[PDB]
Amino acid sequence: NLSKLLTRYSTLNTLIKLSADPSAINAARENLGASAKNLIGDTKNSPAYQAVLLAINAAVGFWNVLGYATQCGGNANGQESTSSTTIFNNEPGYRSTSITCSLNRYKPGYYGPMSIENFKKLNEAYQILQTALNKGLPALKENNGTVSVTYTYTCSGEGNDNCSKKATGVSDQNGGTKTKTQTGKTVTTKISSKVVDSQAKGNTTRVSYTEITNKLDGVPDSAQALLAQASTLINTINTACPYFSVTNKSGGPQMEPTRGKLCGFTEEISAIQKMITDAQELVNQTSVINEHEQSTPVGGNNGKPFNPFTDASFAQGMLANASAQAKMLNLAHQVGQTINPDNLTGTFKNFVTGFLATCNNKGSPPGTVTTQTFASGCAYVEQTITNLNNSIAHFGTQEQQIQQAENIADTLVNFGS
Amino acid sequence: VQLQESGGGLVQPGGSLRLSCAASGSIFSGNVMGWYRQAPGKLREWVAAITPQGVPNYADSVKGRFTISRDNAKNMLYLQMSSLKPEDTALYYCNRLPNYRSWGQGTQVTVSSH
Ligand SMILES: CC(=O)N[C@H]1[C@@H](O[C@H]2[C@@H](O)[C@@H](CO)O[C@@H](O[C@H]3[C@H](O)[C@@H](CO)O[C@@H](O[C@H]4[C@@H](O)[C@@H](CO)O[C@@H](O[C@H]5[C@H](O)[C@@H](O)[C@@H](O)O[C@@H]5CO)[C@@H]4O)[C@@H]3NC(C)=O)[C@@H]2O[C@@H]2O[C@@H](C)[C@@H](O)[C@@H](O)[C@@H]2O)O[C@H](CO)[C@H](O)[C@@H]1O
Repeated sequence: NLSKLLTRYSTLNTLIKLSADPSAINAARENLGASAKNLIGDTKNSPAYQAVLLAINAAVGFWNVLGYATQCGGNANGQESTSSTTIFNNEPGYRSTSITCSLNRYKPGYYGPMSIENFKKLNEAYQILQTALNKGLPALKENNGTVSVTYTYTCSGEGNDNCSKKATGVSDQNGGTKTKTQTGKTVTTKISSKVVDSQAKGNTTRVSYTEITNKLDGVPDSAQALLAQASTLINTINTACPYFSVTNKSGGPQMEPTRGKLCGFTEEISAIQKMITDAQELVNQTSVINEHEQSTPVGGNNGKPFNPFTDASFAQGMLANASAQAKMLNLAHQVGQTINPDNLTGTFKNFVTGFLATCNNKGSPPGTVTTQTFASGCAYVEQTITNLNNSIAHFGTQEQQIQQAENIADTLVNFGS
Repeated sequence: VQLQESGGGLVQPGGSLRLSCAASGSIFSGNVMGWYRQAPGKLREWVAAITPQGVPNYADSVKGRFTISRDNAKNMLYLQMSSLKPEDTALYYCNRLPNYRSWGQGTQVTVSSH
């Protein structure tokens, strides 16, 4: 019996009254449009935006902490080298804005040096992420923005083939250029090569080298695209699993352990992978939201009272939209809880509080590599956790409105079925 | 698992009440927390919230009269209510934001003249 229900659950009686009233249904649909703008059209006040940003900064931060400690070297085919130094610019090396790959004789691989092939793949993702963070990420609904990215590396030493025609695609080592394209979007890449002799003036390093410049135009800076870059960054590290050893700075924070393999940070890498996975799922709700616009008013037909049993074909879409928004909100929350130091324990808590949520740069803007970036995240991790919480706090009303819109629609789908 | 509000009662307009919520560590620790209320004939309405670092914010209907606070050592959430009006009559509830799917029992606040 139903009077008996609506006695103990009077909240349910109100819900049914609201579901029979086009004017309350339309109000709930307006609210869904406004909370959608907040989630996918805004930046500072979008929980969704803040969690995407957090997932990306945690990946970048992880490399800013450990990159300088990581062995790399060898030649182009993942082969060991006899005497190859390959240096990657705008990377957070030890007291330096470059990372030097100069480990010879050892075969590249697991618990050894990172091959130059993996490092190139890693470095490209890093430079793209850093350029995008620096310019500022766009709102989740902006899917056709692009950024330009430029980066350089150098090869020296007898036998070093990491800047060759085969590694690069460029015909003449001195002055040559090659253009290739790639992928929904066309990304154009221009690669250029130059040779600097050992004696040339303005060559302080005492040796001959080849320089490769890569210029990428039309790089997508959408959230989905950047998360894919962050995933590439962290997965390359985890799969290559190179040896590292840290300079334990004889003063404050202490790295645990000091020698080892990079994938030995299992809790940290898992957490970051899980953040990225959750932010990807979160950003996928965007198209669910766009596909089920809630802006048309609903309300009977033929000047005849609204009938919740027959006239509610729109309910399916309203439910899917409301559910997609709630899911965004919850995933955004899950992202923050994966990395928030308040709920973390031991080794993993030290890593985040002592290194990842720290910056040693003399705030400097996002995406800036200095000679003191190494061993600190320098990716605004603490500020982002804080802004995620601030934005969740300012989403109180909207979350209730979304749950109400979902309940209304769910009632109409039940009645229609 | 656990949200448990207390402190409600019948008061006079102009009056004060202090509500409490004892929350489990799971729910409370490192989470935004807040207060909600459900008045006769209406659905649940958000009322106030506070970040882990203690930044409060309020719905317009209670701003300047209610104060939300948190005690991080004891997993406690509080809502000090002043200048109460009949319109504040409701079941008050606390939860994290975003909400844990199971609500506590709430604590009744009634504001009414004698
Ligand atoms: C086009 C091609 O196929 N390239 C592949 C090739 O690359 C090497 C070859 O082209 C050989 C051909 O002989 O040359 C290497 O490059 C040469 C330069 O062309 C040449 C002129 O700039 O300089 C060589 O460097 C020398 C030179 O500067 C001398 C002065 O005469 O000094 C040497 O350093 C001295 C220093 O001057 C002294 O003060 C003191 O300190 O002693 C030191 C050393 O004793 C300086 O080494 C240069 N050779 C080298 C080894 O650098 C090509 O090498 C590549 O390009 C150079 C510029 C670097 O990037 C290397 O790392 C590259 O490997 O073969 C490769 C495989 O071996 C690749 O497949 C290339 O694609």
